[PDB]
Amino acid sequence: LPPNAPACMERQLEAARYRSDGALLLGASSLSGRCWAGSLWLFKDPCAAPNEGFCSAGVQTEAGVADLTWVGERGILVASDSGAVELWELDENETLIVSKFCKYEHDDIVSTVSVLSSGTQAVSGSKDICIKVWDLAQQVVLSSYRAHAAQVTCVAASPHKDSVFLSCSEDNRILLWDTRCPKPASQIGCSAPGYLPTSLAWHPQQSEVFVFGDENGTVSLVDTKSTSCVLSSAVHSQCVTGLVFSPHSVPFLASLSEDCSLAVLDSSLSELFRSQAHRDFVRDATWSPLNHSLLTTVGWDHQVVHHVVP
Amino acid sequence: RVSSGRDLNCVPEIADTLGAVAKQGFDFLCMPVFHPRFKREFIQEPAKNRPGPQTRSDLLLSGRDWNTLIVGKLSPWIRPDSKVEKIRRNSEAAMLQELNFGAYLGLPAFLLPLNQEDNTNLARVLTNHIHTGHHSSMFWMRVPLVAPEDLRDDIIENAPTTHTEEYSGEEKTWMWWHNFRTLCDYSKRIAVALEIGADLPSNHVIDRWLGEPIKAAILPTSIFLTNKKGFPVLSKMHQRLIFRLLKLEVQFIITGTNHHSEKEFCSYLQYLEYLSQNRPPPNAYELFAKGYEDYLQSPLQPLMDNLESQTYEVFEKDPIKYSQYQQAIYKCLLDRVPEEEKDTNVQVLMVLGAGRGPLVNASLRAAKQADRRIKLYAVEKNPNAVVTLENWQFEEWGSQVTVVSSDMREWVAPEKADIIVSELLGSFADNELSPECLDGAQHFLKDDGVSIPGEYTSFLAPISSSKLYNEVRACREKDRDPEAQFEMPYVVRLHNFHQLSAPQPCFTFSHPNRDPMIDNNRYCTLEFPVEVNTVLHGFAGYFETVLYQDITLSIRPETHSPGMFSWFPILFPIKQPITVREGQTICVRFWRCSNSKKVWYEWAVTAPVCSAIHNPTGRSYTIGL
Ligand SMILES: CSC[C@H]1O[C@@H](n2cnc3c(N)ncnc32)[C@H](O)[C@@H]1O
Ligand SMILES: CCn1c(N)nc2cccnc21
Repeated sequence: LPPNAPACMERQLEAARYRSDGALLLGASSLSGRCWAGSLWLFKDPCAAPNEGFCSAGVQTEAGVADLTWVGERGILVASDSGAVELWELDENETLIVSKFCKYEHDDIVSTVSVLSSGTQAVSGSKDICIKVWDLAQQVVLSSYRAHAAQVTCVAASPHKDSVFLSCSEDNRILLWDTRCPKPASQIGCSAPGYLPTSLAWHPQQSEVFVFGDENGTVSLVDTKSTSCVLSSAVHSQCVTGLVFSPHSVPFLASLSEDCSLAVLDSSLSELFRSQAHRDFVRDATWSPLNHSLLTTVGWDHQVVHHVVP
Repeated sequence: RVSSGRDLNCVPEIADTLGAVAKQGFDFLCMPVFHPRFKREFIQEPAKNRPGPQTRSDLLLSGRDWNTLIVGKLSPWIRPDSKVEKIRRNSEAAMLQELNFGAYLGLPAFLLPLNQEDNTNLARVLTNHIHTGHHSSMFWMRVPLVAPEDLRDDIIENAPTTHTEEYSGEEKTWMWWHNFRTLCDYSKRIAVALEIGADLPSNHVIDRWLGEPIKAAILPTSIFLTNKKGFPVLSKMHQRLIFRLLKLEVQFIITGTNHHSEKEFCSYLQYLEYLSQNRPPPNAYELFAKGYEDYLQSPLQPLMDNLESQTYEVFEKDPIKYSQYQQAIYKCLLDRVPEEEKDTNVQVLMVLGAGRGPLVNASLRAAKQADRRIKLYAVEKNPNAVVTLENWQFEEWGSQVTVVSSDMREWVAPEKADIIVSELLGSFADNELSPECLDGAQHFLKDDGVSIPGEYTSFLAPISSSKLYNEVRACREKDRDPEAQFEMPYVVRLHNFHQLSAPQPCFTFSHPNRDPMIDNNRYCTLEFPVEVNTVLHGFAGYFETVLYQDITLSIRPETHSPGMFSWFPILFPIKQPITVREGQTICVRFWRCSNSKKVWYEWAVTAPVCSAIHNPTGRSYTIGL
């Protein structure tokens, strides 16, 4: 365990995010026992995780980590139980992780963060039902939207548009946002109201299509243009928690669920691979930037698993 | 002053959090019992076999703390009414699990959301927990004044917020509560935590909650303004609501993060304390009537029963009442003896029901004020009280007062009276049988004689109170009709309630009663125009009496005798609450019925729907003759 690094890492592995160079960001919460808190870890050897004494850097957070994102190559933006979005800065040598800002702006658990293509703004979502837009450089809220009527599940910034992002909520609304419009939110999605939406991922190339997953284990491919529901497969036996596209030319879709399984899908939403490796809830997936056939999953069973995708 | 608590959905260490919020001045803390994000599987492998512990140890506080400082919170992922079968099944198991844990810990309350319209399966699961062992702990149902869907910013281009006037629609949150509670059959353990937003709705929407069991009001940090010196404060209208809620003595809950940074969370709290300490301090009645609020009592029946010495003590402790009686007799004397006759003319004044004598003394104070001459009889059937009278007449009054220990209906008077004075009146005027008593006595009033009082009139007003309906319902007793509670009047300081319509006169009596054939039975029909949506639970009764000419007594709110604490309102319940819609008329029917033995009231609501006739034949309630 490096300087400023905890002897022990919280059990519930919540977030897994490869940097450009192949180094691994871990968020983890304590969701049980005396202390309900969380931690951030850097693993420059990704094969050494989750083991705490084989880590490049680690730190204790006041509260649990609901969501995580890299900001470029040294920033960590953190969605807290505390109602705070917090910005953790890396060290020069990259041996410790240090608080840069911690802002108590939400009235409930911050459930979801995304960095906008800019790199200088992010959007959080919360159980307080609000969606906030953040100047990271200035450490403030620019916008704050009560679009929804229930808790916000997911917020995903468009790849290339710093004024565009998706949100979804238990109010059964998927919102396409564009902050340039005086009414920024536009309610999008299939013909009929279906099952609550639980997960969102923009296609990395075609920035007018995205996939959403619902609480009934169906993954669905949507076109903003034709504003109608293209393809959908019943992939999981429980709520789809995360959707992650590979870095590939024609990219693969990694699908994770509370059914504890991983699926990897082609463009037509057909099943290629599937991993039972986990024996609790699967929480995140990142594709190695170094090996685009490597897919790394974490779960509440505290397993860091490296998948080879054929 | 104010009892208030902190609502949190983040507790890293329960030790520190509790200390912190105590440091800040909170009486208690609302918090999760399981980690809000810790979704649990009960059916599907492998997640089901998740190695424990399932939450943090009960050893982390004292029994006493769990009992007094902690309110539990249902986890927010728990959705018993989910349309997804598997989410519904886990949410049932988890809701049970979490409720059973609160009960294990002996928590004094536990918070559950009504955050949508359909809470049927939630209701079903709660009702089961309640029907598993008899416990005291409360369920605080977290309901918004204004549904979140009707609070949302108008920022969805293709989904605009309708600004069409919406009478019933704006009341939808009351219907969520109403339906939930009706499913749970009005359990006394299920109450309201009213969540208040930046936008107060219409006053009709607030009026919906008047009669309801509100235990807590949740105030988000959000809704506090900032003043010049950066202190959190509230809009004049938020303040009005707080003042209304202080009168109902609820507990306040501060929820959300600090939005007034260079100030502690005690700044919110100090504001509330500030508002309570800066409320109009309570009048004499409001202090007298304080402990008695929504407390149901049997009406006195001082004809059929001999009142206790301390009952007469409290009658005597109402000087405004006797000032009025002094003044009525005062005036009646002057009207009856001219100044040229003052010394040749001595008026026979008979107190009929003289108790321990304050009416006798008032008569005495009246005569020396009027400078006119009076002979008293003090007639009392309670022989215990006669003891007080006869010790008074020996030691003080001397023979100006003849004490008569008999029933006024039976007594043979040595002579006829110029004036009879009585205070034979209950909260519904004639409910102590003043008519029958005075009718029986009238043969010994001179053909030109005055009764004080000359007249009394009862009034009724329909009320909403789910609180009082529930209190009545809980007065079931072994070895009588299971519904007898509902077929009898209660005297009560009506407090948590809504008057649905202005009172209207019910029954009136006049003394002396000239009628050739006197008949004290009655049948009245009353129509109460109602300008709100509501639920009828019963009828408040009040009365007015004319002592003499312009001198009166009243508990009718519009004409209440000021600073007179005698006679709380009366309450006629109904067995089944009746939904009433704005514009509809409530029609109620009241009878006064009798034998030689007993007098009673019967009553029926006939609009907007019919009730059963209440108390047919006096089968649940009668007044002895
Ligand atoms: C001061 S409360 C009314 C009083 O009137 C007395 N009272 C009631 N009815 C009668 C009656 N019919 N004859 C004489 N006293 C009565 C009661 O015992 C009580 O003290
Ligand atoms: C003393 C007058 N009185 C009667 N007759 N019944 C009463 C109930 C309450 C207060 N005063 C009362």
